[PDB]
Amino acid sequence: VNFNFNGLTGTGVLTESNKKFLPFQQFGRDIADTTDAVRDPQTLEILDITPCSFGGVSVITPGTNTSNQVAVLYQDVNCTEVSNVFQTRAGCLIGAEHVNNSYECDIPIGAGICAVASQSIIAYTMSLGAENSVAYSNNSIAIPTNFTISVTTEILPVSMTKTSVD
Amino acid sequence: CTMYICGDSTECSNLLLQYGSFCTQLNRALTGIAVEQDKNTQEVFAQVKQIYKTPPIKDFGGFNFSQILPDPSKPSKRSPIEDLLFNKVTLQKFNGLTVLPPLLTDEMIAQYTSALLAGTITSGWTFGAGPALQIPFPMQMAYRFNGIGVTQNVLYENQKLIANQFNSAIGKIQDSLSSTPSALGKLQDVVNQNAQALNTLVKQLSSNFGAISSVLNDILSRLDPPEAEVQIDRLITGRLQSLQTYVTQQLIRAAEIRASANLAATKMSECVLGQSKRVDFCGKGYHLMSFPQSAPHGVVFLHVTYVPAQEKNFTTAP
Amino acid sequence: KIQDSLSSTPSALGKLQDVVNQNAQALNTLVKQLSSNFGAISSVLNDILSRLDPPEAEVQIDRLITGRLQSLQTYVTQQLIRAAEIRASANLAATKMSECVLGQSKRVDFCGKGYHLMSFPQSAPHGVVFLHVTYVPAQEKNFTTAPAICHDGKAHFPREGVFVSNGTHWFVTQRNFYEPQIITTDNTFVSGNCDVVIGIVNNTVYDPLQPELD
Ligand SMILES: *[C@@H]1O[C@H](CO)[C@@H](O[C@@H]2O[C@H](CO)[C@@H](O)[C@H](O)[C@H]2NC(C)=O)[C@H](O)[C@H]1NC(C)=O
Ligand SMILES: *[C@@H]1O[C@H](CO)[C@@H](O[C@@H]2O[C@H](CO)[C@@H](O)[C@H](O)[C@H]2NC(C)=O)[C@H](O)[C@H]1NC(C)=O
Ligand SMILES: *[C@@H]1O[C@H](CO)[C@@H](O)[C@H](O)[C@H]1NC(C)=O
Ligand SMILES: *[C@@H]1O[C@H](CO)[C@@H](O)[C@H](O)[C@H]1NC(C)=O
Ligand SMILES: *[C@@H]1O[C@H](CO)[C@@H](O)[C@H](O)[C@H]1NC(C)=O
Ligand SMILES: *[C@@H]1O[C@H](CO)[C@@H](O)[C@H](O)[C@H]1NC(C)=O
Ligand SMILES: *[C@@H]1O[C@H](CO)[C@@H](O)[C@H](O)[C@H]1NC(C)=O
Ligand SMILES: *[C@@H]1O[C@H](CO)[C@@H](O)[C@H](O)[C@H]1NC(C)=O
Repeated sequence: VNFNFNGLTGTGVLTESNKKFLPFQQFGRDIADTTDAVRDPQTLEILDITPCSFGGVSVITPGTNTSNQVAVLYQDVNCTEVSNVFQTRAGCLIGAEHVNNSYECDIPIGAGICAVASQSIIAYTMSLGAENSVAYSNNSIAIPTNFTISVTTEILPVSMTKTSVD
Repeated sequence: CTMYICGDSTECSNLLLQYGSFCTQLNRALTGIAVEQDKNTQEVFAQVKQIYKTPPIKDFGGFNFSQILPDPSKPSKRSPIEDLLFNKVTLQKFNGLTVLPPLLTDEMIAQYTSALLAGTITSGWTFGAGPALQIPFPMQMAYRFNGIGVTQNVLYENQKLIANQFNSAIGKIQDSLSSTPSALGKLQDVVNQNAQALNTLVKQLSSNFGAISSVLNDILSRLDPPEAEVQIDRLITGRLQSLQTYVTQQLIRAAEIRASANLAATKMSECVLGQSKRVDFCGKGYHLMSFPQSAPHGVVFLHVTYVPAQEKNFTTAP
Repeated sequence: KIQDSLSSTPSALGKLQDVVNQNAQALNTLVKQLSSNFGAISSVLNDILSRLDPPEAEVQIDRLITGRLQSLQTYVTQQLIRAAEIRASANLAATKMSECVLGQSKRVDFCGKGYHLMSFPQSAPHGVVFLHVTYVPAQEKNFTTAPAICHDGKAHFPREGVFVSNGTHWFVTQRNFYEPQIITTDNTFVSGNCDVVIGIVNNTVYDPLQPELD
């Protein structure tokens, strides 16, 4: 709601509170100099003001070279207010199906969840790698019997275009 | 940039729009920092292609790792030391500024440190170079002794003393971290600096910057547009300059954290994954082995080193 | 395989394409800022000079000056930070070139995954590509071990390698490649006795003098 309390105006959700205002104070502010609660007139009660939910909107897309299907992530609003909808600790992702089995992370979303496969966009908890255990004992050693020689490529930038502005 | 500088005002939004791309370049800078922070965590912790697991029987030749291995009885499978670190550093988003979660959660980071520690315990450095080859831990430590110019027979003849000294030093580590404050200052300072930067950025909203009033709605609601527009433009310019200062400071601080993260990843690779001959790179003394532990926004290395003790003078000849 | 890998896996050169893209994006926004008014009557400086008298054109020009100078300062600051990042990367590349191409590095994972053998430099636009040739151990075999061998009461330790058994016979082998050798006095050394080490098996150690004198 758009409120106006004795000249202090703003937008937010007004809710009941348990903050004991003293008889002479009319509104209270949090750290950082912003209003946390206010005392209503006519009825003398303490209302907490929490800004109504807002947040960035992110688009999950495989790419125009693969499919035109996209998923939408609402980062810090709940979506239980304004085709599958899955709530994650990073926000609620709509359009991606939640699959219980883990895979290697492809498109990072946040809070351990990443998200195209099997003709649709899926969302899942990222795997950290194959699970294995080493046969540890107090009298067993594994020694290789055959080298393989591998070549890896590591690419490092060294310079940038020497631009100049007059 | 739009909600922070101007907010819910279209009359104001139209003036913010005349500054071009400043808001898209500040969102670009902040997204760049946010992405590199996840790259930092991935490079420092995700150095193992597979998740290794320790055996259920802790027959490590007398070496006690119960203080660095995860505790299965705890709600988040943390080791005692890591639990102490999460309980020692202690850590606002209503004016259009939000904080995104990291890609790697604390549980997942702890699982990576558990994989690294189980790998180093059960296979030495072999899991870093290729496949994890099991080796008895006393034989592993005997080779690590051989790597610093002490013949492996010194460990085997003194195995009980070495195990007792290792266990005592590890036990001392928790008491030191729990009793000497400022020990975690390198992480408390970064958390404090980021909290202070956000608190200052929000506090700048109360400043006038020369305008008659800091709150846009009362000036817009009391002054006529042809004259209020100037006060709005002045406040927008001051607030935009404040945001630019915040972003620049964050870019420099991000570069500092990136350098530290690169150093941490190098230390993890050359101290935890292997054995370093680089003097004083992996703690004071001749390096034997290292143990990674996670911490809020950082990593703690337990460097186990060999230090010469009582010495005697002898006459020599080449 | 390297040629096919880089020719078939996109984003493989991402570390250089991202720097080129970041510089192009910064320069593109710097140019695009010329379309902004910053409150001036028009973004084209020449049209205001062609329509306004100096005493009033000066205020519009001063506003345009302030907006473009602060935009340029933002570009320069971001370029200084990006230059510091590229400089750090170039210093790392020079260190890698020296300690991987010019020598052989013993510091693990600094010159690729595996035990470093040698490296190859390759130039690339605004960057360098290193081909690291590394030794990677493969298929391992289990063996039973012991830290020392008791012979006639004396404790023998390997000078290099470890003692392994195939179940029935004990051999000495280097740790990084299975190559069983008979335990002798010339691959093993003596220190102490077996009654001190908690891990010991009783085997025989062959002294080449035994067959040379018989
Ligand atoms: C302000 O005036 C209103 C209306 O006169 C008061 O509301 C009344 O309060 C009495 C006492 O509690 C109740 O018995 C009535 O039923 C209330 N009427 C209504 C319509 O709510 C209100 O309490 C006054 N506030 C003050 C004096 O602080
Ligand atoms: C070590 O591995 C190499 C391959 O990595 C083996 O060479 C292969 O040998 C088989 C049978 O002799 C051939 O059919 C393959 O074509 C060979 N491949 C290559 C690339 O040469 C080699 O035999 C292995 N040695 C041991 C002792 O295991
Ligand atoms: C968001 O949704 C979840 C599940 O519906 C609920 O537990 C939580 O309280 C909600 N949070 C807010 C702020 O509405
Ligand atoms: C290791 O030490 C802890 C106490 O610090 C003890 O509870 C635990 O049983 C010990 N483990 C072994 C295997 O002795
Ligand atoms: C060694 O023995 C263990 C016994 O459980 C087995 O799991 C492991 O695969 C063996 N190693 C190899 C290289 O086969
Ligand atoms: C172990 O190796 C020796 C030497 O080749 C051989 O004589 C013996 O039969 C082998 N034993 C087993 C169980 O493989
Ligand atoms: C290896 O571990 C087993 C487990 O009980 C034990 O019985 C045996 O004595 C140990 N051997 C050595 C050499 O430590
Ligand atoms: C090795 O030999 C000694 C005497 O020669 C004996 O006392 C000892 O028990 C033997 N080792 C084992 C494991 O039985």
